[PDB]
Amino acid sequence: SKTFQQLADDILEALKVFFNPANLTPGEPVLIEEVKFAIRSVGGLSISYLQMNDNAINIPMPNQWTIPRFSYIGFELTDSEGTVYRDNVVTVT
Amino acid sequence: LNAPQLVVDDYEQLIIDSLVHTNVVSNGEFTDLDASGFMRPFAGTMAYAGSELLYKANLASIAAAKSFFKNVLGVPEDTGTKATTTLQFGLSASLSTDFIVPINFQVSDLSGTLRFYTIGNLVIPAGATFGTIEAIAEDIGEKYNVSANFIDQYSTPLTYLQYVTNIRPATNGRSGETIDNLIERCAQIIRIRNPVSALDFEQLAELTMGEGSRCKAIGLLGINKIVTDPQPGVVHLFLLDVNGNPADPVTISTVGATLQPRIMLGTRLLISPMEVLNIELELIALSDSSKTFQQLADDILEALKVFFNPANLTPGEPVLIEEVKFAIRSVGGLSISYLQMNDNAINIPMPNQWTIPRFSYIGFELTDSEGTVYRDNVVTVTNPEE
Amino acid sequence: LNAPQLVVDDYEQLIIDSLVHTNVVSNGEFTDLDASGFMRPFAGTMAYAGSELLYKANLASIAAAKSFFKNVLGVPEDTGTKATTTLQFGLSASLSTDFIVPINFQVSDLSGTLRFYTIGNLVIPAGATFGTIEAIAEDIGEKYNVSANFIDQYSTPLTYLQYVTNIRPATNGRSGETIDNLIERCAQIIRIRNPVSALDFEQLAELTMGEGSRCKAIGLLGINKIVTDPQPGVVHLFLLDVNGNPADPVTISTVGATLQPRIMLGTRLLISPMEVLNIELELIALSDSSKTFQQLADDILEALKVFFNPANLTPGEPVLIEEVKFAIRSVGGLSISYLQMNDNAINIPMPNQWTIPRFSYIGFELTDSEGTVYRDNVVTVT
Amino acid sequence: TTQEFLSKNKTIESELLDLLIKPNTDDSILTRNKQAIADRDLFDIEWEPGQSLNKLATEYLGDSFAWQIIADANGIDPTKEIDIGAGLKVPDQKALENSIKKFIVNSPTGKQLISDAKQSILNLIGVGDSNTEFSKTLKDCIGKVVNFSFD
Amino acid sequence: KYISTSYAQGGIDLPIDFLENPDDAKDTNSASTATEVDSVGNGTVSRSGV
Amino acid sequence: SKDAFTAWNVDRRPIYSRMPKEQVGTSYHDYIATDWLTAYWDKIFIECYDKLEDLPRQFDPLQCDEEYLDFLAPLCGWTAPYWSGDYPPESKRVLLANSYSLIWRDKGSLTVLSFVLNALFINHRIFVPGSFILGQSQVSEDTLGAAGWEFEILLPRDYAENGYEFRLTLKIASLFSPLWCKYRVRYDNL
Amino acid sequence: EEAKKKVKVETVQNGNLKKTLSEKQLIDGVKRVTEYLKKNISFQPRTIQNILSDPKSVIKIDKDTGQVSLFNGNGEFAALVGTYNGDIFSPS
Repeated sequence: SKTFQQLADDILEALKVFFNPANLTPGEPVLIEEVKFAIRSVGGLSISYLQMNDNAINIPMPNQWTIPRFSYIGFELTDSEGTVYRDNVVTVT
Repeated sequence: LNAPQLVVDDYEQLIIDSLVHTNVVSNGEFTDLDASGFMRPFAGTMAYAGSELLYKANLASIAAAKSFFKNVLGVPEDTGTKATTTLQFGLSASLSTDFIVPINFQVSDLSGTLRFYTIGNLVIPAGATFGTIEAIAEDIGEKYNVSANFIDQYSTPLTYLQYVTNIRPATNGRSGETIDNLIERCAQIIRIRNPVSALDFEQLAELTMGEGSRCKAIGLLGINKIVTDPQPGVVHLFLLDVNGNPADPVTISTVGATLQPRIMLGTRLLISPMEVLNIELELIALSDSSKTFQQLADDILEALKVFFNPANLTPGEPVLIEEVKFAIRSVGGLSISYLQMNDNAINIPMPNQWTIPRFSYIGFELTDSEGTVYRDNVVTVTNPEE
Repeated sequence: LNAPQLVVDDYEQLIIDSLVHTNVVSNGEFTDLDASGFMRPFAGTMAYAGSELLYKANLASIAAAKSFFKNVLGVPEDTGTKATTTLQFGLSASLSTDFIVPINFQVSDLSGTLRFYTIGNLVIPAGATFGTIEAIAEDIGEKYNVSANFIDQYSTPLTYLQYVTNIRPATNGRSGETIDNLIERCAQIIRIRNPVSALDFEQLAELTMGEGSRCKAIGLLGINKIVTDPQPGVVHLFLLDVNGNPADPVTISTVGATLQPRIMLGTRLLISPMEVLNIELELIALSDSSKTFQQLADDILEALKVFFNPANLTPGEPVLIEEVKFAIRSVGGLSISYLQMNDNAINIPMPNQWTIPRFSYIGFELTDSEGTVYRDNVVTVT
Repeated sequence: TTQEFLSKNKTIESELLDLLIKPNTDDSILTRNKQAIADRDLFDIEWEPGQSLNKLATEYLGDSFAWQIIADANGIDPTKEIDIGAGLKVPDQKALENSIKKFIVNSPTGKQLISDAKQSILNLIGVGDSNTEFSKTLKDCIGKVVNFSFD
Repeated sequence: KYISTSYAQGGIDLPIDFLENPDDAKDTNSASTATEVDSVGNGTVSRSGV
Repeated sequence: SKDAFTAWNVDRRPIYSRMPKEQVGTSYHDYIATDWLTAYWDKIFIECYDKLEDLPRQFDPLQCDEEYLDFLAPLCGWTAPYWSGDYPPESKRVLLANSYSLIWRDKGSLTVLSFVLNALFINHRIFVPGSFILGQSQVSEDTLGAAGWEFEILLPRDYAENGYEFRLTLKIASLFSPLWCKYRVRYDNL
Repeated sequence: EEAKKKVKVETVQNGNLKKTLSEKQLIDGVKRVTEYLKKNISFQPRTIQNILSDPKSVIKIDKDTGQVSLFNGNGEFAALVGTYNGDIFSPS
């Protein structure tokens, strides 16, 4: 229902909003379910695999004063035709 | 609805842009750019008319498309559907005269908020003790889709009338259709001539069989229902009736008679009832305390009933657990920890091409920030069959 | 849903509302609302320009709908068609060179009110004395639809040009089209449908052949016409011509050229002539004396010709003697005593599913109450 | 369970649910101008230098915003040029009321007289909302609080 | 202004709750908490009610 | 009180050009503030006028802009799997242009399926199986035959097996080939 | 005649506005209210953000008085945010 580039851009903006400091409570674990919901809320996709820091579990906060930060996203998108769109966006600076 | 916008149409934006462009037209001779300054009266007066004119100027293309969809192919403006059930009335004693339950007889549930009215007059012949008649919900909506034996309270008392209940769960309660559903309804009229390549899908699921039914067309599928044995010239139809059950043989006969003059000469049409796969859900979720546990459970149940609507499900397609979790989270005010479907956390494939899912049971285990664990269980279907 | 109204219903209302808004913005300061005020000329001029803009927007949405009809639907909107005819120019001599009639050659009727112009350049070759070219009316309208030979006056004589006329009557002259006609014409395009059932195939064959012909569509029937050996994806057509005879190869090709681009993939269309079975009738009936013998013979002959009309006959079905008896007795003035079809008094079953009956002989033996015997033989075959 | 069906030709269960495409002309952008003022009710003026539709609306119809009618009476795009000497048709003031077609509509409530004309004349006649009854105005403002969605 | 009247509809024009006031709460019902019990010990104990 | 043609097409100031001019010295046109204040509104009105002028063009798929292909897809009857945002815009134009004239009118025909496959830039050959193939069958001993409800879509070797083109062809064939017909997507043997 | 009379009379500032909001004005008012609420979500009372987090929650703008209100999923009145007249939205 959407192009690969449009999907990648929409997911990128959705994740930038999700990991905005104002939307993050420091010291709270980053739930992989919440990130999956934030990505799926774009609408045009269906998540099959998501890994956060080389793991598929919630990432607990080291202390009570740790705010998470979005750093890197690896897109591997596929359509019903089998076409694969691969990308890796670094969000630093 | 998704039409390009010709010009910018916004009051505050018009004011700001008008002031800036007035600055630009002169070589900086007009510097009162304060959008809330002393030029606000003039700019706002102009912008009021500007917005009230450009708002209608932006509607030209959508008006043309609506006129096309309305005039050349009149499409009714769907408003909704009222739920229907079958009430059974039972008398206190065997009468020597024939009892009459009048038309528009009002029955309700225990809470008294859902009300159904009889379609017509019910005549229980003398010597009988029970009689059945159809009832329709008071108003449109999915909230009238109640289970069996739920509607049993009646206000007006009749002589010797002992009880009344609903033998069937009321179904087909619809609040209306969205813009995309209406678009699909319009487009199917544009392309259904000579059903080929699964327009049989579309000719029965919402036509000639009622609203709230489902069809599944499979080519080259013989009487054995085995995929590895294709039979050219054969189209097999699998049907789920308007009630959400496998199709009654009378409905099969009706659809066969309807479709006979439309299939290609020489081709063989097979019609059989559809099959259902029961889905049992277990949800462990963390509540944000923005809703009560009862409100959360009701919202989740309603969302899942929307998700597992046969109109929203494609027969033969696997149920994806990520999609179910997203449908649950779209309720809001909760955080999903774990979800089980049919005693596993994996996707559920349909046994064959013509099986529709039908979720039946759901268990809730909701935990709040304070630490209370709210446990509940809801059975949605009458019995494992229907 | 209902389309929104594009124009503003009341523009002086818009001006007054814009002025009340000035007061709202200024929170009770800008109270002036007559034409002598500062804001009223600006607001009124903006409102009038906006009325122009919204009128153009209404026209634009209408034109967008019409352009969608023209480009996508395929039905252009008619705002008036100029009538067209076929002019013939006849020379007074057989030139050795080419006679060139320039474009826009003006011809007209006797009154000169209706004027036509040649659409192109007419080139009469050497050794030819006449030539045809189409001409178009000067203007749109139904008044330019005239009969033949009514458009013959021309004001610019040319050497060796003897006569100019229109062999055809000018047609296709229309002064416009209402919205109802355009909407119905748009709807007709959407309704178009390829034949898929046997009856559809038969009706489409009849349309191509003409009034008085019949067709029979049979599924799964091979080219060898063996019922016991079906052939997947085959639609056999059996045609009886417009004259009642089995269709000749030219008619077969004519209907094949029309039906070939309509069949869908995986279907093999075979077209074959129909078969005819001759019916011979021998009738003995008792007239009730209410009509003469000759009138009875004529009426029975006409009733049987109506009964055995191809339109009234279902190919492949047996001829029931009871139905023939009812058709004969339906005249009323007689009473059937004996009927023989092909030397038998039983229903005649057809040899195959593509045979239609065609009666070719009747023997009248009528009697009155007085015993007068009227005998006649009528051969209805061509 | 399965029910073998072969091809047929003409059935009534299919006529029950048969025709779908309906070419009804209902209120839409392309049906606002169906009604036409009679030719006997118009004036046949000639376009001369210095003329505009505003002037023609003012002199003949007494209102500057009435020009929409004149253009609608002529099929003219106003922003397009009117050639010098081209003929135009201007509606009369007193003869504009006879283009209002009154007919009886049937309703489950009861018979209702209904006015029909091109939408421009309908807007001009109902200018100021004088013709409509106050009950109608109050009806459309009964639902003041409007449900909005929040994102 | 003061003679013209219009009539809307219960469901077609307005929601039904627009025409009812919350003060007159509808009569609800519930399972009876007073059902007589058979202490004989032969069969089910509930006797009255449903 | 000037005509719309001069105000919109010559002056291109539909508001300012209508301000009174007659009383020279003391009139709106004699003060440049009147020109400055109304400039933005004239600009906006002219932009909207040009948009409305080009609007009839936007309903022609061959001539419209890409923003309108998705808006016009429901009008042409293309919703559900029959439509896709992943389709190249030129293919969208071609499919929309011939919807009422070729595609929906004759759906199920070989021409419609071949046209849809070509519109999506898929070179293909529709081959009905038979016992006599013109390329190699010998007249003396080979026999005539036909498949019936069977056909095949042969693709060139340039495409990869079960790749984009194979699976797109499968989707198109499922959407447009008659359901009772047996079809197979295959590599062209030529 | 009525418009200039209503312009002369000072607006009530607690009841009906002199100019009733139109449909486009309602759209712009909902836009401004949404902007303000998305900007000031953190300062909103616990009750207000509880209903704002609900996807089935609605705002309701009074067409004649300009009052804006919050209603939860159940349709019951929850809170009021402010008033929108023709041009500016004033929170309360």
